[PDB]
Amino acid sequence: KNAKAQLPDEVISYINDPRNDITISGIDNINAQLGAGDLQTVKAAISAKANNLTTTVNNSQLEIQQMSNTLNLLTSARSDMQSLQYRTISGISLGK
Amino acid sequence: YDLGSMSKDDVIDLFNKLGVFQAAILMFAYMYQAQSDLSIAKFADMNEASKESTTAQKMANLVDAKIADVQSSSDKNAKAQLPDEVISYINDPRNDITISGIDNINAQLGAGDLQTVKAAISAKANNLTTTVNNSQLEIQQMSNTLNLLTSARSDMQSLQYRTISGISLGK
Amino acid sequence: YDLGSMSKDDVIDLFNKLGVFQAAILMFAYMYQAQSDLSIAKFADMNEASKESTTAQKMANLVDAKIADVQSSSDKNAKAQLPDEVISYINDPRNDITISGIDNINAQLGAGDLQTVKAAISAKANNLTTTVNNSQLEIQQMSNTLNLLTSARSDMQSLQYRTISGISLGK
Amino acid sequence: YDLGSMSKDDVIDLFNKLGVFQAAILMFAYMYQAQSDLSIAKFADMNEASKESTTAQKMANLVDAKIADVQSSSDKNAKAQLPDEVISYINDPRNDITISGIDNINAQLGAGDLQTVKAAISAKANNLTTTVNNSQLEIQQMSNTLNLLTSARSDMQSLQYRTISGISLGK
Amino acid sequence: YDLGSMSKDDVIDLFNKLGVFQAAILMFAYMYQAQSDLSIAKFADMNEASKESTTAQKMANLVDAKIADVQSSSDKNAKAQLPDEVISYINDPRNDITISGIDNINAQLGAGDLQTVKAAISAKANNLTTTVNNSQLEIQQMSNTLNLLTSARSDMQSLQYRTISGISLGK
Amino acid sequence: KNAKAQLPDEVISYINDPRNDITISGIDNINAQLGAGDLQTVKAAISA
Repeated sequence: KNAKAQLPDEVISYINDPRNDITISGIDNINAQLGAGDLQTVKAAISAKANNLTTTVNNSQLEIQQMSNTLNLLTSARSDMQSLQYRTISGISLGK
Repeated sequence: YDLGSMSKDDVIDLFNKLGVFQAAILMFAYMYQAQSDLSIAKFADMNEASKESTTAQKMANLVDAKIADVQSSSDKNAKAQLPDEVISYINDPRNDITISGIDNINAQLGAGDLQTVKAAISAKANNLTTTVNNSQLEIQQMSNTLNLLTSARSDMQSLQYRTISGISLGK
Repeated sequence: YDLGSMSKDDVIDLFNKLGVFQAAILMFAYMYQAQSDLSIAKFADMNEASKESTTAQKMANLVDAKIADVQSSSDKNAKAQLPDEVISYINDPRNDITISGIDNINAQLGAGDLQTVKAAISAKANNLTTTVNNSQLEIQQMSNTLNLLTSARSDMQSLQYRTISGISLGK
Repeated sequence: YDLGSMSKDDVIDLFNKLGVFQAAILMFAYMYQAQSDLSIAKFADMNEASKESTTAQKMANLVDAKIADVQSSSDKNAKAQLPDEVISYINDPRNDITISGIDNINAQLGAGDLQTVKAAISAKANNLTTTVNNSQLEIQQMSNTLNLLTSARSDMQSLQYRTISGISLGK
Repeated sequence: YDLGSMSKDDVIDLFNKLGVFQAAILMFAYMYQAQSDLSIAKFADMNEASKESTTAQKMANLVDAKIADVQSSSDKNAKAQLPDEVISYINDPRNDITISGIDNINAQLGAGDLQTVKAAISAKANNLTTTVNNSQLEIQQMSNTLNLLTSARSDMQSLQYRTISGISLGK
Repeated sequence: KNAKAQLPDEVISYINDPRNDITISGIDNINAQLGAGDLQTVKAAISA
């Protein structure tokens, strides 16, 4: 009914960090027994941490528009002084 | 994310980092989790009242095999012993019969001993109109709101899309 | 930049330095900040009404472990003590039961003592249809306008681009 | 380029070499890769719940060939053996039947043995309204944002063109 | 904002500042507040008629403990004193019994003294079919309109959104 | 839960100048505790 599989705590005990938390007792290599209550809730908590993507498009989409529009203006203003510089000097003929 | 351990002002420091819309979905998904945990815990108690019956009427069929052997014999009473390996589950949190010492007495009265152990043990198995009577009002109040807690979360997930999708970079 | 401390005529001295378009975005971003602070503070109160439930039904499971030990014994009442280390959280801003002195009495009545402490403490956990009833009108009025305050700010940020981009130096 | 191994300040040394626009596309293409890896891993679990059905109802057709041979005979029960080479896949992580030792007993009851092995094994195959119920909210939230992550990347790729195309060498 | 103190022409100076739509929601929210204050005040009077019963039948159980002690003794009448610390709440706005001076007389007649103090005090506790009879017509008229006052306010809050959302700045 | 990091006030107390302002109490080397409410709003003001 339960096969006593130990967790790969060499990686999956990275929970002891700035991380999430599970409301289950002492975890360290207990030969995790409940495939429906122990192993099925460590994944169902650790994967809901991985849904942090619609929150970063929501937060930073207004300011990216305001800071990418002006970069198109700061290139195209510099590329116009570099042209007016050419036609200013190129009309000056030495001697002639 | 659990919110059963956090303080109030800590949660506001979690919502401001999240933005306004992801605050709302985390508010409704935590509201949906607690009602869904409440209703499933309610369905567990009703299922015990059914599980207590499918073992109850199971034993009553086993006594009926012994009434098939008492009556079919030539004598007035055939001395059939009870299957006490299962049917002496009465010595438990259970019912009770007002008949003397039961344990493997080669049960003699097909009309007074075997006919009343079944007629008591099967009336224990009628515990079903009492659980529909008790839990039908509260199931209505806790299933109607689940239709509201899904359909409120599915509307913030749409307003989230049309809020951002009107923002065109450059253009 | 905060505008909750400034006077009115000082803000006009801040807008004229900024130009017309950057005035508008600072007007809408401050309008967006105050509505977003208002709604998240509203979601905090609804989340307390859910957080008050996930501790409420947690304790009711703990009393059900003791009803599993009262009834399963051989005697009529098994003298199970309450887990008062948690379940005497009733001495707080909480509910109340009309039963005498509770503290570790080896709770005897599985049908009258343990069956009514849970049946009171779990009806405290039904505080969820009352918060959807109260806060569903105002959430609509404060989420519709956030879709307008984003989409007004994202239009000034575009008109700002096409205003300046038609200006060619030299040429 | 992987960004799951790099440190933060190393990535800024990768962005400054790249320029501003190629920084943005590498930011969105890595954001698109992780959401697409998340959703396909979600669709894998739903497909296992369908793959568990197309083998389940496959075996139930095989028991129906044996009910075609039990009933069609002249005797009251025709002694058809089960195709245990496949249908004894029950000895696995599977379901269970409350009937005695099954292995090639020349299954006799077309109404009580063969009619309940199918009626149990086919009710295992109804696991489809439970997966649409569970995963329809989260599929909406993870498919709406993919339409945003494509259409944000396709706008930086256009602003990149019109930024450089206005630069004429010489002229 | 209160409108129970303002004059009529002052309120029109409050509506014109507000605009047309915010005028309408403040008109319906004040209409919703007064009906909700009316109905809750109506439910308070019905709850007093129930609260007057749960103390009434509580005392009748206390007299039944004394009838358990009068009859169980060997004498013809056991001289049980009333619990006058609670059951002499009759000296109040209450009922009345046509029996002489009551105060701690070691109540002798289990059939004529203790059997009529309960049979009077419990017929006071039957005041429940009279409150459903009186307040069932008016509860229908005041609950139907609350469904209309919510659903009128939730329609102005939507027309408000689609009025402004079609206005695109610049473009 | 909070590691008590002091601010580099040798530079970051340049706020006491013609500058911006934060609506948070007395700042000077308090071993800044809230990574989400103290350190997360001094940057979110100074970068805007």
